Amino acid sequence: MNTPEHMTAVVQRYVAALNAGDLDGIVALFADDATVEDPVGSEPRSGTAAIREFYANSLKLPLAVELTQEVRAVANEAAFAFTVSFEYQGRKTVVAPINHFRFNGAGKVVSMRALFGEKNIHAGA
Amino acid sequence: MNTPEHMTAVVQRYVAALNAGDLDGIVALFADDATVEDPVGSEPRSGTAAIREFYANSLKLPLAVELTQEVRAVANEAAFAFTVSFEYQGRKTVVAPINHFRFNGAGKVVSMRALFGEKNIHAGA
Ligand SMILES: C[C@]12CCC(=O)C=C1CC[C@@H]1[C@@H]2CC[C@]2(C)C(=O)CC[C@@H]12
Ligand SMILES: C[C@]12CCC(=O)C=C1CC[C@@H]1[C@@H]2CC[C@]2(C)C(=O)CC[C@@H]12
Repeated sequence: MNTPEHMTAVVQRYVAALNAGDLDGIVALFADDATVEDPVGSEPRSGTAAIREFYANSLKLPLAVELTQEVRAVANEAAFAFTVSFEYQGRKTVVAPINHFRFNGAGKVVSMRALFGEKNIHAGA
Repeated sequence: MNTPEHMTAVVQRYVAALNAGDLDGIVALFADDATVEDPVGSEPRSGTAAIREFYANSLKLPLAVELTQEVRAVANEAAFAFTVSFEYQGRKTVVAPINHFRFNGAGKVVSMRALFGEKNIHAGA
């Protein structure tokens, strides 16, 4: 059932739902036993309630999220480059990760990983 | 020993060595028991001689390779977006993958994976 069209649309749904603070929209993309590792290197969060809590915490500030290149999607995986921008105490920050999703054959995301380091966090003083 | 500076420089060495057709330059970046999976979804090539044969075959046409965004590097992994351009029988093709490297603590690449689908291969008739 899964295709590169479908996985690319899921990435686009995900970006829009982070913009909308549509915490439900995001969680419905995931399989019930999916993991989230964000950032790469940190402890994976596992299962629906943990994935929702991760995103709810991610969304306490309004996020402006945009894809900055075409999605790459093949087999049952997709990767994408994008930015997440926010303002706090009058400092604007732009974070530029590359994320990877793996899908199951039902078209749900079974794992996300978000790869970004300190040189990918762009902010003035 | 490994750092995000080092992994970012390794990505830059890799891109330059594909441009130069410096097949040796590329192979020296890899650990002796490293794997290459390009594209994602295909059979991994394993060990020095298999990795060299993969790249030697990749390099029969001159490649023009360029990073198109900053490298993302954290922990012991890096991912990067870039293009590989070539001409054959007067058709120019631009392929736009996202690649991922994992490193060992010696700073060598233990696995590459290259993620690109048919919608990431840009070519006229
Ligand atoms: C979770 C997240 C959005 C969803 C995504 O898919 C990948 C990222 C990584 C960047 C995170 C961001 C959440 C907001 C974060 C935590 C910040 O305030 C600084 C880093 C940025
Ligand atoms: C192996 C490679 C360069 C090294 C890299 O790191 C990732 C890629 C994927 C795109 C490959 C390219 C090799 C040349 C290829 C096979 C073509 O002629 C069309 C697709 C393109």
